[PDB]
Amino acid sequence: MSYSYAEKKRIRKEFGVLPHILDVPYLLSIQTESYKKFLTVDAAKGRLHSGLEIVLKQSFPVESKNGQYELHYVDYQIGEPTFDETECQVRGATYDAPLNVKLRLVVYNKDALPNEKIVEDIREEYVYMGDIPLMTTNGTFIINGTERVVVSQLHRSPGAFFSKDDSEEGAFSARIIPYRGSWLDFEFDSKGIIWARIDRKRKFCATVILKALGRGRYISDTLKYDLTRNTDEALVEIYKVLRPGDPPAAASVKALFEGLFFIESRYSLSDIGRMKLNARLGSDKVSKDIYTLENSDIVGVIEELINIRDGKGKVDDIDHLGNRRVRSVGEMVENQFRIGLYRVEKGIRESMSLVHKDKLMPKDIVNSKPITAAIKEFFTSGALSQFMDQDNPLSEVTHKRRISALGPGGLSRDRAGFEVRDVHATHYGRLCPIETPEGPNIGLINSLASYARVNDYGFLEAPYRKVVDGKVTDEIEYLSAIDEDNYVIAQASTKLDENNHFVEDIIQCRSGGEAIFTESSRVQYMDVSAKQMVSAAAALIPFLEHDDANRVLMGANMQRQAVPTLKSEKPLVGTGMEKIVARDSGNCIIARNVGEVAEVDSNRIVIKVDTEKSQTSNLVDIYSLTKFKRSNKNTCINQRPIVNVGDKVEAGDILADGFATDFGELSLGHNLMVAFMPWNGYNFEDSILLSERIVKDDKYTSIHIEEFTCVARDTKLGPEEITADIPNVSESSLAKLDESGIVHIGANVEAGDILVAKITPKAEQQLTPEERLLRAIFNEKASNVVDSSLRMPSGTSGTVINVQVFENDKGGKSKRALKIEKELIDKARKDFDEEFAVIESVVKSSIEQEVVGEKVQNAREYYEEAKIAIDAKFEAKKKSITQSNELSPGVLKTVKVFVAIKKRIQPGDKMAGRHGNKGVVSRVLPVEDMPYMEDGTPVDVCLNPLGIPSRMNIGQILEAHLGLASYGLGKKIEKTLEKTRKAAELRKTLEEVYNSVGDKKVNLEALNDEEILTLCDNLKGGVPIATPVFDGAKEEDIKSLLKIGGFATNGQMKLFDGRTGKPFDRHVTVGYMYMLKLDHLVDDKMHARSTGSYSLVTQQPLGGKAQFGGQRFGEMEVWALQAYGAAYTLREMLTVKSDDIAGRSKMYKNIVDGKLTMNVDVPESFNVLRNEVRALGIDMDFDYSSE
Amino acid sequence: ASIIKVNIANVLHEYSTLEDVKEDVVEIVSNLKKVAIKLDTGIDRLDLELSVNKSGVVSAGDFKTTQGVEIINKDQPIATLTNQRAFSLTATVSVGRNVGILSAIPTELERVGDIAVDADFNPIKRVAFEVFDNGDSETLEVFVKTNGTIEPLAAVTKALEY
Amino acid sequence: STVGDFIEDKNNYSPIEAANLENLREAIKELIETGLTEREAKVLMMRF
Amino acid sequence: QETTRVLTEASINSQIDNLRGLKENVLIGRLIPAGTGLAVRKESAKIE
Amino acid sequence: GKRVDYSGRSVITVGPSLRLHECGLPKKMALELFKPFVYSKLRLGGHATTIKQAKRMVELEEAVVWDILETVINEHPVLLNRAPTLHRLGIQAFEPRLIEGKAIQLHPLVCAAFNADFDGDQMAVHVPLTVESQLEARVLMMSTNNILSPASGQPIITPTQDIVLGLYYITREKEGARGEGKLFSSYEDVSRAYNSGTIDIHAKIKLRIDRQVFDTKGNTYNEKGVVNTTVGRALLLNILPEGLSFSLLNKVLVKKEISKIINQAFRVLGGKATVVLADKLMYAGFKYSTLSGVSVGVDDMTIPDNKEAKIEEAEKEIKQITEQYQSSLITENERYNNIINIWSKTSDEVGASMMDAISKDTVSINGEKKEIESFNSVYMMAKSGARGSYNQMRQLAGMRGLMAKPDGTMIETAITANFREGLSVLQYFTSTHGARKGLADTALKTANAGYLTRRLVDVAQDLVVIEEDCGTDDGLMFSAIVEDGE
Amino acid sequence: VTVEDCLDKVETRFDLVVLASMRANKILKNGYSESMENEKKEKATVVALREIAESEITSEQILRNEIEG
DNA sequence: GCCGCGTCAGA
Ligand SMILES: Nc1nc2c(ncn2[C@@H]2O[C@H](COP(=O)(O)OP(=O)(O)O)[C@@H](OP(=O)(O)OP(=O)(O)O)[C@H]2O)c(=O)[nH]1
Ligand SMILES: [Mg+2]
Repeated sequence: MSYSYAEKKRIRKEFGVLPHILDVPYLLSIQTESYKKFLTVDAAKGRLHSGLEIVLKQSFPVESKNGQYELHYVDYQIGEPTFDETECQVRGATYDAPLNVKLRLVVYNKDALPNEKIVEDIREEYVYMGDIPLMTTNGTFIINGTERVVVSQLHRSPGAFFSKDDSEEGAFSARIIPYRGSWLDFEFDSKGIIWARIDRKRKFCATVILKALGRGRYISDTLKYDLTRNTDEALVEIYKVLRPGDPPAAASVKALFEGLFFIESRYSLSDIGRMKLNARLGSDKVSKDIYTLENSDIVGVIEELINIRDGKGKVDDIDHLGNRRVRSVGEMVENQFRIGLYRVEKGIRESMSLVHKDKLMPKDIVNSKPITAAIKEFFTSGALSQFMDQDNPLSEVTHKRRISALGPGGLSRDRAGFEVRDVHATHYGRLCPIETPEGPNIGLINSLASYARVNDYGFLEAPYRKVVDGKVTDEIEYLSAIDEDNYVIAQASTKLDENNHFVEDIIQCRSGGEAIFTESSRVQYMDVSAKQMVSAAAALIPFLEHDDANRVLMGANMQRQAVPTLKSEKPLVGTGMEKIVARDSGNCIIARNVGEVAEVDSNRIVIKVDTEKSQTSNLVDIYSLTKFKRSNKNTCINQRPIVNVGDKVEAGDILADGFATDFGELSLGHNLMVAFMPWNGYNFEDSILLSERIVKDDKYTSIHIEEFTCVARDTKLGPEEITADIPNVSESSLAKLDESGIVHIGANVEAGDILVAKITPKAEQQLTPEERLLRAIFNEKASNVVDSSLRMPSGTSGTVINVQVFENDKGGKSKRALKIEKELIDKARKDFDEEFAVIESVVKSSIEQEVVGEKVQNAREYYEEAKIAIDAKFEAKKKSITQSNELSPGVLKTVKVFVAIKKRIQPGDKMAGRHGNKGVVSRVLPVEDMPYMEDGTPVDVCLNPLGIPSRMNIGQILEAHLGLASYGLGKKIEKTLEKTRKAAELRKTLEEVYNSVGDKKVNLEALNDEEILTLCDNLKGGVPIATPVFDGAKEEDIKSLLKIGGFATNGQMKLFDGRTGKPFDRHVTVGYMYMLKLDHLVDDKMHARSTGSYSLVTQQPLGGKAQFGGQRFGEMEVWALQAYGAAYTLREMLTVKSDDIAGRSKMYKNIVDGKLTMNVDVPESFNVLRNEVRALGIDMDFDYSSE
Repeated sequence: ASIIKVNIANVLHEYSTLEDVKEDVVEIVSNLKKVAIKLDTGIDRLDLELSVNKSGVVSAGDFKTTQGVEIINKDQPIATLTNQRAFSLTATVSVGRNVGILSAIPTELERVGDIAVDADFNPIKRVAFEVFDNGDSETLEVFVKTNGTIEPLAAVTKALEY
Repeated sequence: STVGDFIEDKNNYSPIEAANLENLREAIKELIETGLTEREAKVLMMRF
Repeated sequence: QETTRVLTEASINSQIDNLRGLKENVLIGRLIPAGTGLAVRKESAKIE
Repeated sequence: GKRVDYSGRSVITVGPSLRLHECGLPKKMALELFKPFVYSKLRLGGHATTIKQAKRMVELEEAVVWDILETVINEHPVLLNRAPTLHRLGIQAFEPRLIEGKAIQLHPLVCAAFNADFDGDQMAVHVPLTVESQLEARVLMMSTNNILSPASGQPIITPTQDIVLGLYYITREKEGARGEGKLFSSYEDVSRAYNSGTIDIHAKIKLRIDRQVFDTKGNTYNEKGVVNTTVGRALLLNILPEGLSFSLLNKVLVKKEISKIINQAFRVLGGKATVVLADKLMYAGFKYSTLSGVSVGVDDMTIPDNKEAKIEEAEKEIKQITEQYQSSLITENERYNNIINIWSKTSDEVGASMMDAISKDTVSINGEKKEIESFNSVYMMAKSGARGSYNQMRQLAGMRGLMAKPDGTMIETAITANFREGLSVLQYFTSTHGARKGLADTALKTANAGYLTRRLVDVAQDLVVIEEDCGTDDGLMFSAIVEDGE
Repeated sequence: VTVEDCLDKVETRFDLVVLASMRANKILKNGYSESMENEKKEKATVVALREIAESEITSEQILRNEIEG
């Protein structure tokens, strides 16, 4: 029942009785969808006008100053990007698209009101506007050769919000929020007086605003309190409040008051605030299209506030999802573009002031400098923008879906506590509550749920199924958060009689958004899926319901930190969410059209597509694999093809898995037999014990790639040389170094070995007389140059997979450098030309097959089109400035070195289970020592039972029993296939193994005998089982599976100690306990330091291990030392150890000498503090007191 | 005795891709490690040369039948070739025992192409023993699972001698 | 972390740099005494 | 805390302060008047 | 801040074989920390005549260097510290022994004072250069020196988790066992019998014990006679030092009992005897626990048989209250309070029922069937007190029941679901708010405690003892602080 | 060490530490480190504690030693 | 003599 090539190769058992009403929506849709609306217009969507085009149209007309010049926008043209994303990243250039717009200017006599501009400037031209960054189909941005992801931002929606502080009774408040600009506020008072403020200022009556414009007793109390006599007086008072100590002006105040709230550019609602305000007052008379504030709107807001004080109405909830909206990265890009456009418009108005030309074209006035800088500044320095995590494919999906309220317009980390961190009732359908940072940012990540979707207004919506006449309809609809509160929704778990009618009279459902017991008749909707509430990352964990929420959150955060192994192993127990996660992430290749593989090699895939069952196409497509691609986490990424020659394939099938993917399924862990008994105190707490077979079998070995860059710069004294000709260096050390001075590719480098050699000149050596005598005795000259070669840090071992060199610009290349560059270009073009010919040769063979079928004009230009791309590829390599980059002026040359070193799990490493149980390996034991079953198979890992009782992670025990059942099922299949390997009996054995339990009915009959033999070989290690997160198989089904395996109906089994061979009293549960390794190696954490460089300002040691590191001494540690009374330890550590320059040298000499002496005259930091005080008028000095 | 060193005809490092080969160089090394070898008592160390021009799938049996060298895993395939090509490599075989991961010498490499390969010397996959009493005497039953490189009775005698 | 903390003093000899100079200076004086009775040592000190 | 206000009050008063404390000694890198430090002083007084 | 050189940060390992005063240090870290001392020793040895020559030899990691490092660090103390130094006990001094690997190893008993666990926690090591500092740290900063908490007399070196569980399992007795009623003259004879394995550890035997005992007045008297004891208690007899009565060992040996025994040994025997006894107990517990091979299984937890009937009765009561409210006879607030009380009572009854079945096992022994204490692993762990608590057992085999909202008012609907049977999506969502609120509270509270401790240190920082007697006769009146109920 | 044996002769645990430090400094300045005995025996600071435990040195005698130096 | 508005300063 696999129905797919990936499914056909291995068949995974499935569980649960819930039908799949709707398939999961695309995970990356939210990131991809926002960019398209900004850069594209769809008639069906109704997005006729692109946002960028609308922004250009709004500010295009200027009419500077009666110059007979008119600026009109005609059209926008987008230039093709110079380099593809793969080429841009290798070069380090940022993927970008040129933006061009058409401006028409009309000129004429420019007389006083006659024929000013109707007879001139009939000529118009396209003017370059700037460079716009482009988004890949994966929705990621490459900047400076670095991939980046912009997190979505959640911000309070523009509108009118009424809230009352409880400090005083009747203290209601009215707030109006604009999309941009200042927002006015109204505050009630204990006396019942009304006050109006703008953002911040002196308190004043709200009546002043009405005076400027032109059962209620509140107006009477407020009117008498204010002494304002006329609107002019009120306007002068408002101007004085806005600026203090500034004289009022007759026309100055009028322009300022209208400008603050009556300027369209200055103040706009964005069409969201106006829509909310009209709905809140329910008035259609005010124009919805105009986003500017109106006198009627302000009077209505004041009326609503008075009505709330009367007691008719309800206060709004800020925490409510409907009030909060999510802002896409493209909207931020649009805002930056608008700011740049405003600056450009101001420049154009100023630019017209100087004219020195005849029939001047409208190209000189346009300036593109302002727009490019703002967008680049936002992308490079954007707080929301950050490097995407490369640890695993799941991590990349988690980061893109993440929405952060933090950033501009966002609450500060310490500002908001105990309010936004909680989960609202509306959060169930929009944001998964089990996933959040355990750090202070906890409760702000608000990771988006898998089924969560974004409406055009930016409000998240959740799919639901309507119910008619007590009968559930199959129609699926999306409900807004505000709409959802009124309706009552029943959970999908509720059973049906097959007529879509609820059997139970009383069911648990949310009518007010809070779970309650209600009759089936009142229910109006049903949940589309059980896992809809949980996030996509949460669904991966099996037996989620059995696990505690805190432990589940800890496990979910830990799984994303998992590090990929050399061989991917599919988990025996899986929710089945892994296959969707792998397909959605672009780490695997999917065939565009149905075709039969023509040639397969581990560098590219060639496929031929049949036109009869497919739309018209070239008939040949080529897919290029990526081998050992470097990652931000320094994790090797490579793609291996699962396709075979002459293998039928269909669109959407995975030709080959790429990163952390096995057979189209994401695997971050290896299955190991696990026992649950305390051993010798090796795991007293969270410690984990490893048999060592995994270390020997390379079960947990990972490959890390390290890039080292050496650059050459021109100093004032001289230009530094990377040539490997350094005095005082032996030939054997330089023997690995090539004649060019760059280490040979593929050559193992010991720690501290020279990767590149550089010499920098020195002057005014001023050698001391003893040094002079030494030079005279040996006739030794003093070098005027010093060597600063690049060497790998100690404790690091690797081989050089790739070497990159960039030459100088504007300088003719040397024969070795110039010849090397030409040779590299020819090899890339020559390999491409032969490779391009190979594709051309395959097309020619296909034509020969179709020679009877007419190819004379059918593919005449097909070869020509391929030739143009090859020429462009040759041009692109020579299209560079000659250094492959600008290089930054003052940089002579740069070199890039890539080293890949394998890593194997060792003691002190950290392993975290999917259930959230985590441990650090304490020791490695011999295979004989590890406990074994009566069969004698060893137990790879032993776990502590006490920890499971303390934390309710009951899911892990159930998974271990399920894993044991899967292990038992595999052994029976191995016994059946060990002898008499015939398809007919194997089919019966497979029917018993899969159809014995469950209603899945895999229908293995469809698979041919040849497929059956491969499937049996694949299942030898284990039989895959898929469990729904809330639809997991019950204990009875697992017990039946254990019986089929022939194991007793319990997890525990008899075991014998290896050392004495005597069985332990009491049986011990054995489970697969699938495990993953977190990215926390102990190799980089050792941080051993004895003597290190000191901070220049404080003469104190550097920290963090960046250079020599060292451990800072805490103030609390000083308190503990004072409690101990060890003054000698405290005094010595503070002076000689840290800032005593005289003491440190003396201490080092004494330690080398071995003689005992102590000098602690003073600490340098105290002297620096006295100097800082001395600069101020206050004077601090040491003194002697005889009094 | 297991292979400790393998040199490819055209490779500079383990992380490289040969033309028209589905398997990766690291994947080829992994296939090589699982290979089981039986050696003569006095051989101690020997070098094996494999050269094939087959357009099909390369195999351990493809290894040249030199004297002394014995390959138990004929079925295991070293690599698969998509298109016809010339493939050759040299693997060094020496007698060894597992002294633990910490106490392991990396092994010197003289040729630039030489690649270090870890080897599992021990051949006994599983050992099981049981005791039956006949009355005034007992009979010891031991179940031994091996790659088949060494006959079980000889291995039992060697263990008792040690 | 901030850029100012990263900057380190490069104009001042490190203690290991200070220690090696002391051993070399002490060794030379012993050598001069071990050699000429007094005239050669005096001449070497005066000229250098 | 409140360093600026305390410094401003002290400067006008021209206060003369004996360290008389464990914290004052630590800033000057001097032995605190407690634990081993008091014992060393008492032993020194006996030696005199 | 005073960042200091000669300091190292590394991961911490269980290091059980290590002694109470001994710790495990990676060789590379030790070489870097003692590199100047190694250079001095090499110059003294004459292996290197110059500092540069010594550095070059050290760079190549010559074999002779390791032996010199071992001699230099043979009697040299080191200081281990943690990022949160809440109390002086957190910083302690241990003698380093060179070990392979980059993972630091520390004694398990010292971990409780450190308040750290092997979950990836990292520690920092500092080395004292001065002769006075190194001697002073050994005299007062040594782990052996600190046994009782500074705040309280209770010892901080007591076993915390598994070591207590193994002792509790061995101490337990069985009414019927092989070798029951056997008489053993000495501990060695009982140990030989256990090695044969014919007898049962839980079996009851009579042992004749003669040894000295120390009185409160300090008078020492000889204790002799025949006392019935469990096989495990007889095995534990060898570890106990002379001058300690066999009565303390002759009990269930629960974790509270072990701490009392340690305190009694320290008060009369002295600190050194107490440390030796603690190390012997730690060795015995690890060996016995592995032999017990206690395991945790889904079947071990048992759901109550009458739980369904209690749930139905509670639902019927809730329905009656709803019927009363619909008529308008009862106010909404009173109905809500009554429903909450009924749910709480039903949940408490369900929890009480679950404890009896798991704790009590009935077996058909010869002559009839009688109830005996259960040997279930979960009950032993909860009864032992090494890990877990009654509330966790109630939730796993009981029901979640009332769930507090962010306001903390109990939701009227309650969860009858349990972790073993799993929970509905709506019930899990209701439970999610409480866990999130607790996690948010834990992180925020950390800063307040530190700020309060800093203010207290500032107020009492200068206080110290300078004179033996003030000579004042004025003091305070002390009487029992009765709360009126106890 | 446990310092418990040293405490019987010395009182307060601070005077003992100071006396041990002075004795160790005197022994180091005595030229005891010929380098033929340091390897076979423990460091001098432990040696001073051992002498205090024997009680042969005498705390009062140690104070008299300071005047000699 | 006081209500009620305010600065600062730490979290
Ligand atoms: N396992 C263990 N041993 C302890 C314990 N307490 C003391 N010892 C051992 O007793 C010896 C006492 O050392 P000292 O410091 O000279 O005597 P002290 O304890 O009375 O001060 C130590 O010998 P050493 O010089 O450290 O080495 P060794 O002689 O034990 O080999 C130490 O190993 C303990 O709790 N557990
Ligand atoms: Mg922790």
